[PDB]
Amino acid sequence: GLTALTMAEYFRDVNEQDVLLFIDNIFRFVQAGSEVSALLGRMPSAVGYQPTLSTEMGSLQERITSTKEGSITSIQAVYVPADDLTDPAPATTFAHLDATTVLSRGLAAKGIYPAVDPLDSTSTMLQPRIVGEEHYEIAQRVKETLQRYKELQDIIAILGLDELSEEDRLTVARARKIERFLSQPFFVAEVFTGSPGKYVGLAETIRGFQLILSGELDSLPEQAFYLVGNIDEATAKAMNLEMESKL
Amino acid sequence: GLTALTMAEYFRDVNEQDVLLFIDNIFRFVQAGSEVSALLGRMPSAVGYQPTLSTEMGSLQERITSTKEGSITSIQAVYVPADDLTDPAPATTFAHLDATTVLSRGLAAKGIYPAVDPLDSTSTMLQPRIVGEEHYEIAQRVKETLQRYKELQDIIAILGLDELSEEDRLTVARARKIERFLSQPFFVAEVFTGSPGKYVGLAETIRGFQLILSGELDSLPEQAFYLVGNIDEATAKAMNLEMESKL
Amino acid sequence: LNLCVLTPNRSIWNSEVKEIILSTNSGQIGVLPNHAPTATAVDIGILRIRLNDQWLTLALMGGFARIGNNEITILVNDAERGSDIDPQEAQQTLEIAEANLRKAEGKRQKIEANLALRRARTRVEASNT
Amino acid sequence: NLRELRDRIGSVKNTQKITEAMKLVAAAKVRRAQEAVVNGRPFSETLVEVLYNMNEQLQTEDVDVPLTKIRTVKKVALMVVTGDRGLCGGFNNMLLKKAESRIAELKKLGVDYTIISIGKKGNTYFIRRPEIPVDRYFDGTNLPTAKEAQAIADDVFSLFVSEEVDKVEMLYTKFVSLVKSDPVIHTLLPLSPKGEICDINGKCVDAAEDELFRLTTKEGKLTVERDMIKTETPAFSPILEFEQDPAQILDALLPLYLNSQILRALQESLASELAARMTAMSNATDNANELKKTLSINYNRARQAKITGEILEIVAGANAC
Amino acid sequence: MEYTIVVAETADSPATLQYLAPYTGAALAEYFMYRERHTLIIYDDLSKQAQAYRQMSLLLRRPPGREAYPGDVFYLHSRLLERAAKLSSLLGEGSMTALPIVETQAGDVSAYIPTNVISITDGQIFLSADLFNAGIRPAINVGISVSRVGSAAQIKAMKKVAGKLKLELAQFAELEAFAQFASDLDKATQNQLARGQRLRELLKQPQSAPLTVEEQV
Amino acid sequence: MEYTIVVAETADSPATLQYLAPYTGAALAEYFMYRERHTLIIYDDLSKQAQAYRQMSLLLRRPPGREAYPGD
Amino acid sequence: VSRVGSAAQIKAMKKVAGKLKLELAQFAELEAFAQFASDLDKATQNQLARGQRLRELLKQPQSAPLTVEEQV
Repeated sequence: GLTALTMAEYFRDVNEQDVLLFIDNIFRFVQAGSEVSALLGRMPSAVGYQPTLSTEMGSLQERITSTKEGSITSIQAVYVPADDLTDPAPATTFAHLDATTVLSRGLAAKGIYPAVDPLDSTSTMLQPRIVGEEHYEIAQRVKETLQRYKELQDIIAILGLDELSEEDRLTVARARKIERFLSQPFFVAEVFTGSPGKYVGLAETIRGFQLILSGELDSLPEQAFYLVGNIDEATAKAMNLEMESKL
Repeated sequence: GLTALTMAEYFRDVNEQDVLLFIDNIFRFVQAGSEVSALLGRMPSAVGYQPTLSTEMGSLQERITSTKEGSITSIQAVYVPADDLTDPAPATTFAHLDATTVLSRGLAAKGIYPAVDPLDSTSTMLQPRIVGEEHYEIAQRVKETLQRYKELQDIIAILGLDELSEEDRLTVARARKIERFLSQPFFVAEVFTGSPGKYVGLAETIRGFQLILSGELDSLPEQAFYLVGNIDEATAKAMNLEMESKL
Repeated sequence: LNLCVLTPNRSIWNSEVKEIILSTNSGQIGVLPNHAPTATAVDIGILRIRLNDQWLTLALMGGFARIGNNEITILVNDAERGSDIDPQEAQQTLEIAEANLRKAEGKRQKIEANLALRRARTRVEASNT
Repeated sequence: NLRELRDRIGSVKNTQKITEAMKLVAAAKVRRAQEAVVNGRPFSETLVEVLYNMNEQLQTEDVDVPLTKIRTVKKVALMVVTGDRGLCGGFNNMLLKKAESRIAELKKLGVDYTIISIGKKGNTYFIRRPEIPVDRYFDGTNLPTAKEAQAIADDVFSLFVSEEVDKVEMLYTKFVSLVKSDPVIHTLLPLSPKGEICDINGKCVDAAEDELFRLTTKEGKLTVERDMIKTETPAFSPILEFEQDPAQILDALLPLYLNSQILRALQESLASELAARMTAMSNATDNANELKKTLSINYNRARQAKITGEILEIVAGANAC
Repeated sequence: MEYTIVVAETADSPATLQYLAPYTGAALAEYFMYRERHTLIIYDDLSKQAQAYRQMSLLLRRPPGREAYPGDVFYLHSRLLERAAKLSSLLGEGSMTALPIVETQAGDVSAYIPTNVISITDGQIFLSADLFNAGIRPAINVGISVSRVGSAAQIKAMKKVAGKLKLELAQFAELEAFAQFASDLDKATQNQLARGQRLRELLKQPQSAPLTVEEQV
Repeated sequence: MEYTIVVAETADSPATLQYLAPYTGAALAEYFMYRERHTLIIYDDLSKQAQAYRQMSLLLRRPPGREAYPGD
Repeated sequence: VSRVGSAAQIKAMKKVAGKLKLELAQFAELEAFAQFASDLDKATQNQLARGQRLRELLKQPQSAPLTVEEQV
């Protein structure tokens, strides 16, 4: 990792370019010297942890800095250890990363690929100051519905979708939908997926989520929202599945 | 606590007095001795305790004693460590303890000074052998009044007390009065309030709990029974309020 | 007189009044201060209250009334406030009812539609009133 | 992992709060329903007074009312007042299984089982028992009004006004307890010549002194007493005169009385659904706090387990540093 | 106390004194026991003793096991508990009726102390803490309780007096399993339910009231 | 920042500096507060310092306590 | 939860704030009623509305601080 950092300084310090730094496996990068501390006889820290691994990842992240010379944009990636968030790796990593993404093994359990941890991936640049109160307001409504959806989903699995009120069930529709329309295809994914990937531009899905929380394609299905590119393409998939339901 | 016990062990023998022993917090003391095991390099026990934290806890606990000259009577404070009844720390404390007692948030909310937990104390010395079936029977009926009252408090909140039993209307008004007469002028309250602090006799409580538990004093308002530990004081202020409405 | 109008779900016009009048089987009678002890059924047709200032319709779709000693016990089967019904709305429902009366054949359905039209002309009537 | 255990513990807590909420909520629903069924006691009361009045004055061997015309045993219809929201206890399924027993009863008498239906769950149970004559399915009538009563009343009156349905019967769990309600079929059609309505079991419920659900707490559990106060059994006056007819007024009051019993029956089924839902949610809250204690027990057990793993990590250091 | 011997270790003992006074009681038991008498031991409690031996080998830094007990505590318990027998008539038929208190830490049956404690004990007598909260000391949760010899020493008096009671308690639990449904308990349901509710009243005693085996049967 | 001074530990801080810089800010508060002034401090998460002192005592080869934080 | 309390509050604040506490805990228990609050009583749905507006009276973004008086 330090060797990567040295090349990073050669391109972002020395060649001073807006650097692109894919970096993984950072949890294995922990795990090695984590394993080696007892091999060093450095004392047992936490569940696999080396002791000053805090400072080690601190030098990692602090070395991963956009200098005034170049912008060291840095794709870092650690295995969230067995989806334990308090596990000392991601625990240490939480202050380290600027924009961070847990994925959701619930959304991977929902089958999404991208399975974004919908409540649980945040950014420094997530702000109405930064993203715009268009974007921040939209996500405010969006995550609001998503969170109360996860909330009321407990009373769902206890109490049935019959127990739902009006706006709750509309939100539930919005939940399964905006889940599905939040899932996009990668052209990378096309062997494990088999779908054509759409490099989905941002304001397209800003429009789509504005429409989804607007309940425009509430007519459409979440099947018709499942792993698609545009809200227009979503309405198109609705047209396709509707004519298939004719067949 | 050892310094406390020796300074008290003077007056438990030298004064031979009824040694009151307020000690807060005992769980903090446990954590301190746990830290002493840590700084000892002692292999200390389960969830954070010293190994002989049981032994030291006994050693502290044992000296609280009714000796033949003076009686070291202790009230101490267990911080509920993560509210774990499975905490061996809370286990050790409760083993040393004699009377588990909560103090009521909800009756300071109901305004009662002293805000003693009407349901959430416990008295190990409350055998009718030990406590006296006068006290034990009387307080068992008192607990039943409290139990039914708070237990169908929500039922009457749905229903009206009219829809409740007249028994319950006797019970709910009776126990509202029981909580009201349970609100007692504390001696230390005389500073902050100005009411003279009634050091309530045990038999006064016995007769008062009798009277309200009888419903012999059912003409007394809980308004009149409030802030009045003493039984004759409650009937007397019922007369005082009857005259003040009469004057 | 003490009108105790009473639907089979609500005591409708429990106001005592100056005057009421009723669709008799003679066609209409009127109540009368200290009227007879008498009783009367009313068809699907608007009862009326000419109470102290106002003469207006009580749209009942059936019922009876124990006219005691200036003591009306007027229990209807279904007594709307004919003031409350929108004239266009109940006239439209009356139109649909006359049309479905032209539609429904068969003795149960024909009588259901004709009595529906009866209560519907009653509905439109105090709705016209 | 420990946090998932703590998580589902909190989930159980959320559902437990919700469970107590559902029990008390449908208790409030049933409380307004108790208010509701009592809110018509004057109507049926003075009705039954006039009923025994003109039944005394009726006194005839020749006059008739069309509902009072018991017709030929060709087709009995089955009236099913029901509940609406699912899992409201199983008053839905108990009354529907008793309704299936009634389908068997009218298949045993050969009386061509027409089925009047109320309630959207009753509508769905009729819609899922497709081998019957569904007569006129009435919707889930949330706090049913005299309007829907008038409508399905008119359905009853039209069809049983024909011999087409002769001698129909009305299934409803009368709200006896907040816990017990097996279904009871009161004899709906042909209308009662005594006025005292019968069961389809055959039991002539009294014209004068009859049961009606009210609710009262004998001890801390609020309870349900199907109390019976008898109405005024005076006739109309000797000074009172029949201004139109004896016979036609009998024929008219039959629609009124049929409507009164029908509205009361729909109120009975709705209150039964409210109560059984409430009881199920209450028992669920009990089971909930139980499972909560079991879960938190294993949670603190796992807390000890995490502490033990920490102790293990401590122990390797004892040989290490 | 004429017929007894009070084995007294204060709570603030040496943890070894706690960790060995079991053996002291074992010896004093063996005296009257190898004096062929009936004898009876009452340990209260090995759980605190388990804490003690945990603390003892812990002070040794001998690496303890599951739930921080060292392992041989059960073996210590096997040092303890394996003494008790109605011995051979060849030995002299001396009875040593040991029965220990066993502290229910939060009702956790998988406390390693309790986990071992069952494994030695031929009988397991689990108390009723809810009925202790019902004050109903003598409070015994009789279903979770167990004993291998249920009637081999219960008299023909006792067995033919209380086998019906045993099944009466079992069926009392059965008609006590889920009596919150039927809403008019029939004399089958209610008479067994109040017969067994009467049994729930019936086993209850004021404490220290050893009733006669006569009065028992 | 007129009213605020700033002190900071790096993520790449030597954890001695982390391990005491809290007390350093506390003494800064002392130089304000023994001067009778109202003064406020904002201690960014001492859990980081807890991992630090964990790294310290483990670096000290010292006795580790409850979840590897030192008892000290 | 906090320890100091009204010694740290303005009496200006405290007069409103006690009612804020009472209504806040009231809505807090009544947070269960929400999905079934169609069948809510007049004071029940009304206290729900009061605690609802009070709940609205909470939120503030990143750097949406207010003075004492505006909050008053």
